[PDB]
Amino acid sequence: MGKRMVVVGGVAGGASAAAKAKRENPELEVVVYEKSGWVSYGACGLPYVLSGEIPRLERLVARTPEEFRKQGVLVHTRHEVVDVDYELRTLTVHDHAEGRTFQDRFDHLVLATGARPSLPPIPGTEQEGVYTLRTMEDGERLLKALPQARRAAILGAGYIGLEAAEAFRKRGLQVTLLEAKDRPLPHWDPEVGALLKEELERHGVEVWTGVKVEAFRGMGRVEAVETSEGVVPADLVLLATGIRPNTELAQAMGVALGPTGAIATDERMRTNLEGVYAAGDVAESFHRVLKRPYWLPLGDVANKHGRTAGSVIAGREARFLGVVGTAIFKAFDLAVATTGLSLEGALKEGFWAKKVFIQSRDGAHYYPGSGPLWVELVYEEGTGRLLGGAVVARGHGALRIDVLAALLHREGSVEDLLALDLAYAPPFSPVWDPLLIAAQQAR
Amino acid sequence: MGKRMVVVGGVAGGASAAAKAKRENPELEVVVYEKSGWVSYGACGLPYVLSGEIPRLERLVARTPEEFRKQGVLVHTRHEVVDVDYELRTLTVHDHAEGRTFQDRFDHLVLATGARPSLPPIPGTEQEGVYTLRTMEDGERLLKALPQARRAAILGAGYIGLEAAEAFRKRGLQVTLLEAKDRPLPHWDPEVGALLKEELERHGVEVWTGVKVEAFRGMGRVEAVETSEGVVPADLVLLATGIRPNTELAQAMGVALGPTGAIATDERMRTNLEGVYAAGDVAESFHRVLKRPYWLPLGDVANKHGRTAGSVIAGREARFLGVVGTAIFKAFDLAVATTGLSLEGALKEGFWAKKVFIQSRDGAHYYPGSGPLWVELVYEEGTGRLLGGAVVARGHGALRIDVLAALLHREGSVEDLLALDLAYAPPFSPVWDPLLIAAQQAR
Ligand SMILES: Cc1cc2nc3c(=O)[nH]c(=O)nc-3n(C[C@H](O)[C@H](O)[C@H](O)COP(=O)(O)OP(=O)(O)OC[C@H]3O[C@@H](n4cnc5c(N)ncnc54)[C@H](O)[C@@H]3O)c2cc1C
Ligand SMILES: Cc1cc2nc3c(=O)[nH]c(=O)nc-3n(C[C@H](O)[C@H](O)[C@H](O)COP(=O)(O)OP(=O)(O)OC[C@H]3O[C@@H](n4cnc5c(N)ncnc54)[C@H](O)[C@@H]3O)c2cc1C
Ligand SMILES: *SCCNC(=O)CCNC(=O)[C@H](O)C(C)(C)COP(=O)(O)OP(=O)(O)OC[C@H]1O[C@@H](n2cnc3c(N)ncnc32)[C@H](O)[C@@H]1OP(=O)(O)O
Ligand SMILES: *SCCNC(=O)CCNC(=O)[C@H](O)C(C)(C)COP(=O)(O)OP(=O)(O)OC[C@H]1O[C@@H](n2cnc3c(N)ncnc32)[C@H](O)[C@@H]1OP(=O)(O)O
Repeated sequence: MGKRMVVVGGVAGGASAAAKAKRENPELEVVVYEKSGWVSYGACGLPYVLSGEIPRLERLVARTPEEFRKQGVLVHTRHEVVDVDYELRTLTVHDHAEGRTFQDRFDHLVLATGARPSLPPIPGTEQEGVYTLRTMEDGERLLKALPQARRAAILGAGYIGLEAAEAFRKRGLQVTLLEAKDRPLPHWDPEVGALLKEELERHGVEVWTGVKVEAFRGMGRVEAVETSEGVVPADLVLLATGIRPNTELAQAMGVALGPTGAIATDERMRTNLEGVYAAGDVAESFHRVLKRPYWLPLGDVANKHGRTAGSVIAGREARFLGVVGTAIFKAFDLAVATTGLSLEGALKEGFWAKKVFIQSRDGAHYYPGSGPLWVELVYEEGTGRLLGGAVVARGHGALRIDVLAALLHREGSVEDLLALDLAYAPPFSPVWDPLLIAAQQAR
Repeated sequence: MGKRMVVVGGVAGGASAAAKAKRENPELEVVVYEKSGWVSYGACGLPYVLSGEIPRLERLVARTPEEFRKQGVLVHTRHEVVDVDYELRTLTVHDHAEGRTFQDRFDHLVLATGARPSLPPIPGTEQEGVYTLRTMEDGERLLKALPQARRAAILGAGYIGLEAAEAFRKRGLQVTLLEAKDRPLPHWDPEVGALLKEELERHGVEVWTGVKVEAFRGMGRVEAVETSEGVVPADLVLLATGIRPNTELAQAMGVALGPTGAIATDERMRTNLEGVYAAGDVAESFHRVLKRPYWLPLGDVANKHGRTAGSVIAGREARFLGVVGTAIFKAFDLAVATTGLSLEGALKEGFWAKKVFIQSRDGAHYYPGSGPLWVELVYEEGTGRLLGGAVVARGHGALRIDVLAALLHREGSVEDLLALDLAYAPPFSPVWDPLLIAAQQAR
């Protein structure tokens, strides 16, 4: 056939769905409704623009609504879809431009509305120099504030947030990091968080841990931050405390949520309603180690969701087959890579789990420049089964993490990892790869 | 028990064996006889000493005979084992110190004699500024010649050789590369050799291809190199044309050679004689893609041999389970990694094989500094089974090659690679990893 595919949201999942569907089947009418007035941009890059490394914000968009148009795809920014007359029985789609509101129908509907910041309840959040880092507009806001220092407080020592810390220091601010749990990167085992505390500290960041924030001081302006542990003075504050999925519209039309709260999906990205798909951060994914659904709001997973929905609609054969949880981020001079489950998580799930954590190099002892390289393996006591892993390096790669993600994907034991014929040469690895050394193999 | 382990050769295979056995069972009498007067050093490092980047040649050794002694291991350099009275029936081991010759016995024998340069029959090789890069003493000889320029010819455009060209340019010389076959790195598909020709050229290296060397001109000094394509003036010439294993003493004792010419072995590194193992460059290894014995003289495989033999002897349970051929080297601003089979070799072996070759980046389009990244996949037509692949980057690393090595290890298809959840973030990968892009996925 040659019918009508409506994409709600156009950031990553949504743009992927649109771009792939129209390529795979040029008969479709493909329309994207984005509320934000930008479309198809790398949120991941926002801290590099903040920091000054990337000169202009527009650098971050992959495709313009104009290039889209050239390619058969009609994108509307600043259009919010306010209601769907689903099943029910499509029309559906009332939505809003500049001035007006109006109707549309669809044959295939891709929900790709993303995630919004998850705001803690703290009096004084509403003030003038409290910010959030999610969108292009967020970037504009911030980018205005920044030059004109002086003192920043960042709530949340998650990856973005560690990422913001570096950006603000690169922009000359003094920065203190506040975290309610005891370590930075609290969702991973503590050795890694340690490494990070030391690197933040080396670069002038103050890291307050185990800290209850009580309010943001000011008369609508923000100058403080009052905490259980004292008062942090700050004319800019960044809330970096989580995101939650944008599910509200999809519940209105009776799309089912999964246990995570994100929209449920099958290997075809299809929801519970016929003709409705979801993609990207509003959607659950099957975690392959946990053997259940999971929310993993990463941008590469959004692209793989989007592209699967896209292909499926264009009548190609395409399945999405799940995640293992691999992430990497850059914080100052560390590259921090995780995958699978941390020992704590492994334990919480009931495994009889053990961890090893080793410190190697990134190149021969004798090689000029060779840096430290840590690897963590989390495994199942008896079986040897791999459950998760971390590698940290200065390295632009390592990224060695990818090998673990590979193994986690099938069952994959410590034994299997030992048997792997990895690449040796003095500039890149010691003669035993740090993954091999960590395998069984020292403690 | 508490018997006597004798290791002939003490470079990498040999050293690993000795060190692992003594640790694993301290009751062993462990003695190493090395002919070369150095022991336990990184030949792979030699070009970085050549180039000046690593200041002194001793920086390459990992353990001194002294530190070994402290750890229960007796090493003798400048000791050649000249005969073995095998089975036969051990005394065996007549060998030679400084002055003397003498007898020893063994209960376990590890043959780790390595490999020697494989010289093409060329009149005038015997002269004064012709050199080879294999040993610590080779390193001395060249380090003497180097400062004092002026014109270098390298025969052979293998990894050492490309490695040498870089070293020599960093040391001021003009360098011309002479290769008999049509490409640099003739052993791999040609895309890769091409990228290297361009890099070599961009750094001042002249690269003569399809070139028959006829002889080394001079009166016992060398100043030329006469070739089917003209005359290359050269006061220093590096022969970098292959190695062959040192199987001579082992044949004398009736140890069996494999079809490769290297010593045959089992998963326990045991030879055909009871009590006799081999480790390192003298030893074959089972290739897991080709499902037969293979020669893969790399230093990481030597450590893996060595440590297996070692363990086995101290009566730990240990097995070596083959290789897949993964290698990586650095030539100027390229890191070049291959694994499995090139398409050529794939086809020689009779697979219905195809290849894909793609060029991506190492980091988001918008990220500062992101470089190119290429990836080659070699696969079976129908099944989708991976057969080999290459990745080249500037990257320290990528090294992504390890993922393929991983997959090659189990059967592993292009499909499987596709399903992998790798790590995305702007500094390190585009949002589709270049492995993923390559997979089915563009041509
Ligand atoms: C600072 C930062 C750094 C990051 N770094 C990384 C990294 O290093 N690696 C990585 O893999 N990921 C990273 N991410 C994650 C990235 O933002 C997402 O995971 C990815 O872009 C997936 O997006 P998506 O299309 O599902 O939706 P989102 O990017 O959440 O966007 C959906 C858009 O659709 C719109 N929409 C919502 N409701 C409606 C409606 N009712 N009608 C019409 N339109 C609507 C929204 O306004 C929104 O802008 C980072 C994110 C941030 C914020
Ligand atoms: C310039 C250069 C660069 C390299 N780069 C890399 C790289 O980037 N990555 C990688 O994986 N590999 C690399 N290698 C490979 C490395 O040399 C070997 O593959 C590795 O060290 C394995 O060694 P082995 O112990 O089996 O024996 P070898 O290293 O060949 O040494 C065994 C030693 O035992 C001695 N011996 C021999 N016969 C007798 C006898 N009859 N009695 C007593 N003693 C004896 C020899 O004199 C010799 O020095 C490189 C090599 C060179 C030369
Ligand atoms: S914060 C996380 C990041 N978020 C974002 O990426 C937001 C922006 N991205 C997007 O909006 C989508 O990713 C877009 C760009 C809309 C989707 O783009 P397309 O789906 O059109 O994808 P591409 O233009 O990247 O190309 C897709 C096809 O092109 C082949 N290909 C890509 N790159 C290469 C290289 N380097 N060499 C050879 N071929 C390449 C891909 O294989 C793909 O092929 P198919 O034809 O789809 O199989
Ligand atoms: S050109 C190719 C390279 N050639 C060479 O390597 C030549 C020189 N090398 C050698 O001679 C051998 O590799 C030597 C150094 C003699 C062998 O040394 P050992 O066998 O004693 O090995 P190590 O001292 O490296 O230690 C082995 C045990 O130590 C554990 N371990 C290593 N590194 C770490 C780090 N960074 N963090 C924690 N643990 C570490 C190894 O796992 C290994 O453990 P065991 O299981 O006890 O052997």
